[PDB]
Amino acid sequence: MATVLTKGEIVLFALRKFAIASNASLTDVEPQSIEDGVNDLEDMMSEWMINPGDIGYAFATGDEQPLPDDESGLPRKYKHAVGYQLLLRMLSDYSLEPTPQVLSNAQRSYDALMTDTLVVPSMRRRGDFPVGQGNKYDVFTSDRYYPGDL
Amino acid sequence: MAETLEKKHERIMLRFDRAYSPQKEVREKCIEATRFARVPGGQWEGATAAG
Repeated sequence: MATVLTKGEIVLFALRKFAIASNASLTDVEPQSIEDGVNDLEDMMSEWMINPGDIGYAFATGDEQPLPDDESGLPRKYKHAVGYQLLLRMLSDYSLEPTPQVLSNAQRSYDALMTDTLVVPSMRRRGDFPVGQGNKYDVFTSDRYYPGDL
Repeated sequence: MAETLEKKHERIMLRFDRAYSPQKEVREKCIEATRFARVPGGQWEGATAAG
């Protein structure tokens, strides 16, 4: 994609959005808070394979370790949602509580992500339900009664 | 111009088309009605395969 999201960029976004490590609040950044953040992101993405479903995350192949310089594989349309969810999960490390505006932003981004993965399964006919004489089950098609399976 | 000479045949063919053209939409209704009443699946003809 456009510039390719790395796993370190997402955790830096989350750290910046609450004024923990950025150049436009005071100063500073730590190296352990990065490994902790990246591991938290990996575990979150593992969990998301259940409720929100797969979104294309690129996991580490074999054991090794994630490393912040690895390519995430996510489209750029998801970074705000992922970053806000990660910030919500990792706020309590520093003993902080989110403000209402942060919660509102997180909910809006999550809703945008949810809208892009809908299915609406569209239930089918049963299998003992007849198909009428009107569509000529003898000659044109075969098998009067719907299959309703496959 | 007749018998083997087919100059009669073009006149016959022209007469056929002249007779066919006016009574063209009238007979369609007759055929559709007979087929609508008698053919087993004929009441849905036009849709048949729709989904």
